[PDB]
Amino acid sequence: LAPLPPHVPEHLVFDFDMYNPSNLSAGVQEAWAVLQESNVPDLVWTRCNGGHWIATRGQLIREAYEDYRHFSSECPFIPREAGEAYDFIPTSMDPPEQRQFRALANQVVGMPVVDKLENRIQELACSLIESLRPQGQCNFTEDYAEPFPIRIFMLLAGLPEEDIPHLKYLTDQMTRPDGSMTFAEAKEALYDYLIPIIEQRRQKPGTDAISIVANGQVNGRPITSDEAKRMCGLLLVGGLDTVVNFLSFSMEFLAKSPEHRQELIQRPERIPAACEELLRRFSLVADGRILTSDYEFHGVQLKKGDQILLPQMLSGLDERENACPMHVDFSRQKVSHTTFGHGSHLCLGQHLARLQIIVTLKEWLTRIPDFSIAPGAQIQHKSGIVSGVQALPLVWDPATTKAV
Ligand code: HEM
Ligand SMILES: CC1(C)[C@@H]2CC[C@@]1(C)C(=O)C2
Ligand SMILES: [K+]
Repeated sequence: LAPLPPHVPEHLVFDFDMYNPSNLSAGVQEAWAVLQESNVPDLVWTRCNGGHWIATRGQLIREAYEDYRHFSSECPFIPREAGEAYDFIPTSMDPPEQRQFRALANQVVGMPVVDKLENRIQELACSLIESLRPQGQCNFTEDYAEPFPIRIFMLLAGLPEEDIPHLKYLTDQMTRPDGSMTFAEAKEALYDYLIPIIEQRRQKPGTDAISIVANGQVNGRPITSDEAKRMCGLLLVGGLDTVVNFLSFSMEFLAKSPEHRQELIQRPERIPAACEELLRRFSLVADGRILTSDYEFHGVQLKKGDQILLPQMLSGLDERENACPMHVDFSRQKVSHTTFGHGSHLCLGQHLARLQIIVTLKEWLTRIPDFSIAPGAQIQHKSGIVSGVQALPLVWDPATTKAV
């Protein structure tokens, strides 16, 4: 625990550890939701991970993400060393500078590319699931959650699948470090991988996402090799460690709730709405901002240089935003959340993510309508910048399945 700074009043201290929260065994979202109990202020200080603020309510989280003048993305990760090393584009930039880079990232992960890839995405989901179907069991994280998103990303980026274990290792060190590598070491190893590839593809442009970024333009001028590398690194992290984790939360929930499976089997047209409500309930990202200047925010004195975690996960779990927030209701009238962020940094990969999620729900429930958590299994979550599921053993009776 880091010594309490003199400017932080003792009454605002709640020593929450974002990388190993105390209530983790209850589930990761539940573990974070302790910050939303009635006795906890809207804005707390934790002495964990070097000391930082945490906004605990949707109203404050949204407000801070909108106000880039006071809350800068220049240093968006905790601990400070990670945030300081963090230089991915566009995320480490504030408007006005940030904006031009979004358009280029959209050329590779935006709606047009999602439309291009939809066939291969559907094909891979169907292929993976049909292969598992007659087995009556799987290790979901290894057998589907990882390969389905990752193999599609590797295809899009024109990278060999043999590189997956290395890259997945590095990306996991930036979000849920095991202690072997600092964020800076993992980032530099990712850049080390990308540097020769970016040079190659600037010399001989191709069709893949790295080529497109590396040869792209931003507001009418050429992207630099450095800028390309900083954007490609971010795309790799997004491709390898977002949907991969979310799919497991969703499938764990469905495995534990026959009534929700029944709902989507009976009325498959509800799947997009289900996706949205699952994105709220099993929201999984938490990054933040740095104070650009001394600022009074909701009665609290923040100091220039203070880090503030603004957990995207927390907005939709806020009872003030959503009644009975821990309850999954596919018919929820107003699904309020910031799962894909808020303000000028709104997720660029969300259209890809939604497609991958919706394709998975549709194709899984078609073939394996009934399934459960393996007898006696206790599902363990993990927490970090992006939270996840350590393992998800599923079982089903093959006699309840259908080959398409
Ligand atoms: C369930 C899946 C996903 C979730 C929950 C998610 C969440 C987020 C969040 C919360 C942010 C804002 C971060 C901030 O403001 O500091 C963000 C930004 C971003 N995401 Fe996603 N993401 C997902 C999938 C993806 C995928 C698959 C990609 C593909 C590479 C991607 C690419 C990006 C990029 C490039 C940004 C930066 C936009 C900017 O800074 O202007 N995301 N994402
Ligand atoms: C917080 C994020 C999900 C967003 C895309 C990948 C991620 C880890 C980032 O560094 C920005
Ligand atoms: K930085």
